[PDB]
Amino acid sequence: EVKLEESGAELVRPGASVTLSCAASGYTFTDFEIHWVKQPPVGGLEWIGTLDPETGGTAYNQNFKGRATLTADKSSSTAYMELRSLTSEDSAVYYCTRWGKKFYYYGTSYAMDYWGQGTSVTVSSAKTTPPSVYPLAPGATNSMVTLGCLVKGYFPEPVTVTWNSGSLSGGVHTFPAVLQSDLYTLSSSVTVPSSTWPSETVTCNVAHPASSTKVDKKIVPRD
Amino acid sequence: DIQMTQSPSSLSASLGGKVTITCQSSQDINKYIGWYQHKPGKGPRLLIHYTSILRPDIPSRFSGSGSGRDYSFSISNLEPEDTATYYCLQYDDLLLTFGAGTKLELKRADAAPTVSIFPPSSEQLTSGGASVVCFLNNFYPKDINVKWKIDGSERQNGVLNSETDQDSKDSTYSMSSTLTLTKDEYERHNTYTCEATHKTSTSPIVKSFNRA
Ligand SMILES: [Cl-]
Repeated sequence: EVKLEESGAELVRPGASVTLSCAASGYTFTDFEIHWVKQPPVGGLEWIGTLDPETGGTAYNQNFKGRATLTADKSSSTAYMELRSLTSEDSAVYYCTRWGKKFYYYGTSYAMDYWGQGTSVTVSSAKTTPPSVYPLAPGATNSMVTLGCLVKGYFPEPVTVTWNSGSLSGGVHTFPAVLQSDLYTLSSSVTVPSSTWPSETVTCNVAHPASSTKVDKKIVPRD
Repeated sequence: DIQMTQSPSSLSASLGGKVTITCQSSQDINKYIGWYQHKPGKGPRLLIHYTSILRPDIPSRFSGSGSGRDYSFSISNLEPEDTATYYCLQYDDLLLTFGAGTKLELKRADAAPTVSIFPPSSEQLTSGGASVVCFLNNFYPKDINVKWKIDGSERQNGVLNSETDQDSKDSTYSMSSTLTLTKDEYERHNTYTCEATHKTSTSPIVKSFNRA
């Protein structure tokens, strides 16, 4: 029931701006402040600011005054954060989260009890590029075998990887993407019983929403 | 503005064991501190508010204490699902502040990497490229070094390495390493070797294949 639903990933050119949205449902919108929080690539959570959607009242950490602007639309139950005139220092994941507005002697119970799923913002002049997806199949036999997918040459993050559409979830390692010369590469491994492959079907499912790309790649033994 | 000093920055402890993290505020925060958990690849979660008050869906292993400027957070009877980064937050002001975070890892027995090497697919080759991939999976401890050899000779350029966060079931780490060449250059050589040094073996752990 209580939900905070954020907008999708944004690619922004240096010097340009973008506006993020967070749609609340499952509670009375105007009884809670909306706080925003930054999660930089390396290093820890930073509090950006608070908005009281009933009145338009705001407050910001100093470092974000001049950079972020918080508003809301009560009709749609939706909070917004405009991030203006960006650099790579502003590349990060941004969350909305709620805070109980009403004063109590021992403070609120609703202290960032629910969070949005995060919106990833990448500030760069590189171009959106779809991944190529290549199967990883062995070139020696044991009771377990390890297969893979190489997801190479894409921009920007993120991509989604699953195996047999969700069914193979055990023994999966999906490795963090590495950036080289404006293109990301990632890999994912799955381990299954050697009795089960290649006698049965194992497929990696890769999505890159920025490029509208969905691929299924069947892992077949090596020629 | 209230500053928060969270210590330590990193903690390593054994299964079943106990850890404590501290936070110190630049002025009295009157017990308005909360503690949050950030597990890898997920969003933050509230554990405790007003110094010691637990959510009811959080294990009783988690607790908190303190007053004035000095606070602590503790986990008893550590489980591998506790692996995460932890943050304090002060909210005794209009402007809130997070501490810098504490990354918690668990100790366990030494485990050798299970190593798999994969040649370039026909799909990649036909487009002109050739990547060779090595997975070094479910090892402990985290420190490992990987080198690529082509017909015996070391190649450092064109190598992309990626490490997982600690696994939240078996407390191991995994690593992927990808050597990217051209088709042209791949087809000039025969032997491709993934060579790993790890404390579990005196000499390297290797996997190779021959193109023909
Ligand atoms: Cl902060």
